[PDB]
Amino acid sequence: AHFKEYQVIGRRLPTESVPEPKLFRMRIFASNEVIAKSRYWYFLQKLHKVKKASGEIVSINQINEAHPTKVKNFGVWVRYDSRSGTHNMYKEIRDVSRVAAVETLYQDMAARHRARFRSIHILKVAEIEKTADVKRQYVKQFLTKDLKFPLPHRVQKSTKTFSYKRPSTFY
Amino acid sequence: VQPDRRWFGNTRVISQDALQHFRSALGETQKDTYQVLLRRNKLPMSLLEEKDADESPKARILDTESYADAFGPKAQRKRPRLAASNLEDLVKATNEDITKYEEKQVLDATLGGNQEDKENGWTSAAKEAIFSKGQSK
Amino acid sequence: NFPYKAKILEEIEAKKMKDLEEREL
Amino acid sequence: MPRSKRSKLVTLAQTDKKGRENKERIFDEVREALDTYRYVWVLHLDDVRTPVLQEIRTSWAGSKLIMGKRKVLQKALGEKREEEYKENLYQLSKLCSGVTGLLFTDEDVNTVKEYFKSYVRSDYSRPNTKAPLTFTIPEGIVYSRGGQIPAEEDVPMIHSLEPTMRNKFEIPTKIKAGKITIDSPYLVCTEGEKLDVRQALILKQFGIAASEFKVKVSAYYDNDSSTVESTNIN
Amino acid sequence: LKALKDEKEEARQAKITMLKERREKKEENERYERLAAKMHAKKVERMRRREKRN
Amino acid sequence: MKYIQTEQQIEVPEGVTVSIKSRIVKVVGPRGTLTKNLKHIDVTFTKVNNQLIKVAVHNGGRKHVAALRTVKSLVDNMITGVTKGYKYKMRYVYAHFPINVNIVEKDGAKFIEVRNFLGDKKIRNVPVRDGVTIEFSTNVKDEIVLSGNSVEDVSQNAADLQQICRVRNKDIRKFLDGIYVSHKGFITEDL
Amino acid sequence: AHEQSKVKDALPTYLLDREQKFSVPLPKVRGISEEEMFKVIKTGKSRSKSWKRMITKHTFVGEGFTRRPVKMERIIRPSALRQKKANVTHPELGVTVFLPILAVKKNPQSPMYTQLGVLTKGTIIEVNVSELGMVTAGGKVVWGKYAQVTNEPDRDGCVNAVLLV
RNA sequence: AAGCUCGUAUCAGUUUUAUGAGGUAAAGCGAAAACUUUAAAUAUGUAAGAAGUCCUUGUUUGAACGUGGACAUUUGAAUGAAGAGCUUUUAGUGGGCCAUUUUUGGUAAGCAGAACUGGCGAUGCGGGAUGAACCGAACGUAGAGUUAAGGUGCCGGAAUACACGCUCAUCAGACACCACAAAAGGUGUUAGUUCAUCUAGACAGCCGGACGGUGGCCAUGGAAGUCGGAAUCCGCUAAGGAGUGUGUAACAACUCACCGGCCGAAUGAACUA
RNA sequence: GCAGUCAAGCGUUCAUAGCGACAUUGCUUUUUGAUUCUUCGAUGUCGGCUCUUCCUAUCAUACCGAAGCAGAAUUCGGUAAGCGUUGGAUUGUUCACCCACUAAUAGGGAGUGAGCUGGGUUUAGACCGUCGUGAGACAGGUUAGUUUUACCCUACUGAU
Repeated sequence: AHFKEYQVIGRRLPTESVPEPKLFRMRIFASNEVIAKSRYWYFLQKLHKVKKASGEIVSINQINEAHPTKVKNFGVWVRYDSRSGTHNMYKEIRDVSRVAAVETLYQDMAARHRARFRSIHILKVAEIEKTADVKRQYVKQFLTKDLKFPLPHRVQKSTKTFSYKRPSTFY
Repeated sequence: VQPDRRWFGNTRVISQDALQHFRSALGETQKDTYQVLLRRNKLPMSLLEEKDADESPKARILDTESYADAFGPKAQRKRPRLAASNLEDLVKATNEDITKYEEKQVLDATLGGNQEDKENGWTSAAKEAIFSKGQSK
Repeated sequence: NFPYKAKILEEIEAKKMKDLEEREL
Repeated sequence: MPRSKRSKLVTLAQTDKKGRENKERIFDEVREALDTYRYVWVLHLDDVRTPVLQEIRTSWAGSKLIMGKRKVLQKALGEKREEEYKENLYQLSKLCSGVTGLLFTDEDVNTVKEYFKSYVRSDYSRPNTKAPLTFTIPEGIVYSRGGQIPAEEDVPMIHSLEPTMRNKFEIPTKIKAGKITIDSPYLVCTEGEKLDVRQALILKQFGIAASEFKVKVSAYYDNDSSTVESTNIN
Repeated sequence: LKALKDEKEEARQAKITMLKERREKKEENERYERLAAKMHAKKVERMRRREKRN
Repeated sequence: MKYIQTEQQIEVPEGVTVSIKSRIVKVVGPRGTLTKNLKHIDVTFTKVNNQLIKVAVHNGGRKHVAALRTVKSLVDNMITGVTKGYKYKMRYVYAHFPINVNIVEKDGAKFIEVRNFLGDKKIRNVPVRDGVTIEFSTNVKDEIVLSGNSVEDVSQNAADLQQICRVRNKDIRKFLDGIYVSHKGFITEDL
Repeated sequence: AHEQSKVKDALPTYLLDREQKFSVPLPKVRGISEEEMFKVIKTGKSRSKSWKRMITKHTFVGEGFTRRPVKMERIIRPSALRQKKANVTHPELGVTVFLPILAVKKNPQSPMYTQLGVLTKGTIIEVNVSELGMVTAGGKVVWGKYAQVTNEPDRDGCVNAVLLV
């Protein structure tokens, strides 16, 4: 599904003589608000000893893209705990928004690495501003000046089940 | 199996001087055509072996010069072992080896016929099966 | 292989610059 | 390449590749010696017997000779006008192109320019250069010298080295009993003719090196004069 | 990195000296004291003079 | 890794012309004419100007890209096929039986004939392929000379002639005899 | 081995330049049922009387055995499954010596099979140790030790046994 | 099944609350992990009021028993519910399979013993091509509408839908799978991860160099780096082994190793999927 | 097999806490081709005539590859099941062996207990041995000893 990005803040519950703990905040990519809070307490157990019943959400908010038209160049840290112990992975996606990029990555990870949605930590998604900081080859491919390329073998989707023309790619 | 101090025991222990008493005793076992053994008296019989052998069997020649050093492409071997002594000695010692060879050509020719039938190109009949019996499983 | 990588090291420092000072005084 | 790649022939030798530090050894030693001596010569010497360089390094043990890579010594001396260890120096670092061939000395200028103008030795034909000798190999049996002798002196060439002549030297041969037989007088070159790589090696195989070698040098630096002097000798 | 990496490692590695040698002292400092519990204390402190000798 | 577009460059000398409809190439120049079909390969050609031709593969992978490089080599061989030509020199070593070798014209088919191979009675014939010439080397003994415009119509016709005199069921170290490729060359000589 | 070359007890003189808790190593062997290890041998012309049993496993017998009358016999220890010499190893010193078997003291998985001499895995046997030459304090050399077997000598023909030290 | 003996506010394959115990180790931190308090869930017991309590102050100051009096329903957590016992009588049926959960003991490998709960039997129905145990599913008779599980090329009802990636198989796969052959092999591909190298110009190829002591010692018909035996070093060096191979009867010659030129810009190695 | 050894890896982090691929040592009769004649309990029935078909894990024939492969002959290997693959002697037994022919005498499967049988289902008869007081049973051994379809459906071959 088409995700969303979520600022999620939790503060685990003030007790007597401990008012006001320190308002922990994460950036969560998820579909809806329910999965995000479910995803939220999950990280909070791995980081340290807080648990879901012990605390509460302060607030949750959706992060829109600041420039949803500008094509950006994204650097992504992913580590994941397979098949033996974990390891990082850095892949670069030329894309439009933050939430656009993660979508193809989950398409990518489920393509090659049989990676579940649970299997994956998104550590950090960074925009590369400056060209010639983009390191992968195939992202550097589309950056040369005055890019032109053909489409070869243009199929045409037929509507009805018959045609009379021996149709040809067009061209 | 329980643990125990025995099994880690010493069981069938000899006494010392009785060995020489028994190494003596293999000489005087005079047989009887009127007597038969019944019980054996289990003894460490291999310790009571070793009569005075006087031949000392051969040294293991593989120890010095193994195979690859002895012959082949590698063959680190140039002069013979033991490379016998003198020429007139060598003339001598082969001359009976001449004779002793043809003596068995004279002698075994008495034993054959076993070559003539090959040139005659005929073989003998089979063994009859009744000579086998028995000799059966 | 990550471009914005050297920034992260000082962010490890500035949290630990406090943590040496905060646990004592 | 994920697969289908070319693999490398692993080997077992002693000497490993030297690497960057040997280039750093040279890069210091020259600049150490630049202010040491006075007179610097920039020798263009291409193909040498390694024992001849042994003789030239013992031609005097007083001064130091430096050989190594060109682009080292460019970086050692200095390429731009600004980047230079000493001054006016990118004039003559600009002047070294071939297999160089650097020399420090503190001797006499006339003596140095006398010395190599005097010195000349024999060498192989060394291809893409013409070598004035022409060889029709005689039409019968080859010989290990290759007919530059009374043929009664020489052994025939080795039957083991036949197919190199048959394949790589391209020359037609055969062996009747193992003395290598050819049939016709076969020329390999003509005189005053630029030699080919297949043409040269046959003379190098026969050991017939009747081509002269001498070093050339063009330029010359002086420290205390801070000048670049050039003189093409050959 | 590598400079920052090793001091993150050596403080771990210096503790392997300091913390284990704190124990292996106190592990033996209870050893003879456990041995002192049964046998008479004039004999044990006598034996403490034996151990300090070598 | 999904290369978007690659190219090679075919360098064309002066005396030759090429004529390329869909994937069919005619090569015309001094020594003759050459043609080749390429409908199986899916490339794209473009003349820039009269001496250079870029070829192209758009949006391909390795197996598709590796097909592109070898197209360049084939056309070059056709270009040299009309300029400099190809020459294979072969020699036929016999030990004891003098191998008779002739050309016969069996119903216009031009057969190279080998008689008395190794004391045989079977007489072998190789059909000369089209557009390759065969001559018997004068003034240098025991050599045969094959020449034509194509690479492959020479080399296969060269190789078939030395596969036909194979020695069967013998030790090959003692028996040497056969016809062998001696030398690969050009019909020019000098350039 | 190339790169190691890239970098760079105490027998006496006559002996160099020459070559080479009380628990047993095996408690708790698996049990063996009495319905197996006995192929019930039916007898009679109509083979319908059976009453006879054949021990299917390897066996130390004794020495003066001499098979008993057939109408008297009930249990069968056939000739092929009669092992007299074991292949005996030593834990220390790394030697395996082919030794003859003296007696069978403790077999688990019955008290019977001790009397029957049934060589399963885990049985404690008595071995002639004449060749090793153990010497007691007293100098009265020992030619008998308990060795427990190791292998399952059904599943291979040889008996392999560890000297209890 | 027959009944009057209840149509009371009494109960419940349930939690909460307190009290328990296995502290499993995770706080943690103390006095020099060695605390002794304490922090969770994993399944489990016990208890949660009307005969309920106090007071009166006797019996045999306490306690164990008592006389008597006072304290009503916000009457003593949640949630669901008129079906709890009686007296009578009395049909069938008492040996069996499968799965999960712990737990103990196991070995070629299957397991074996317990405890617990499901399913099956006696039970159709939709699906899994077909099936005692798989997935779904509350069996009167019909109509309409919506779904489950599973599907939607054609048998076959339903998108030859859309979207991104991956894969070519000389018996691919469409699944029993998180198991068995199974640990690996492969110049098949795809994506990584870490190490190195590089305009003081790598990588690949041509070109040239690749040497003096020195034919290093014994060794032997001859062994010059290259049948072997052991040593294995200095000089000179840009770099060159007391030698990678090929080769000779020995030499030669070639090779590589390592340099150097030429070329011009990326590349190697080892892993993981 | 059993007991080690080595160690590329593995191990919660990891060498040293353990596993551990690949290698490798323990004797398993003598170092001098002399023997070595060693047969040690198959409790379960098949063998065999006639005839078909399949498998390839190939003996021959076809093609090749490799070898001190000179030839000649042979070994090892790859493709390959197209077609080949016997005659006998021997029951004091053959869970086989020998001797001969031949290109070669390859190995199996679905077997052929209603196609026929020989041994063995195997009943009463009898003898010997073993055991039992006996009737009898058997560690055995020996001999004699009746099941008898087809015309039906189908398949199959021929026929209208």
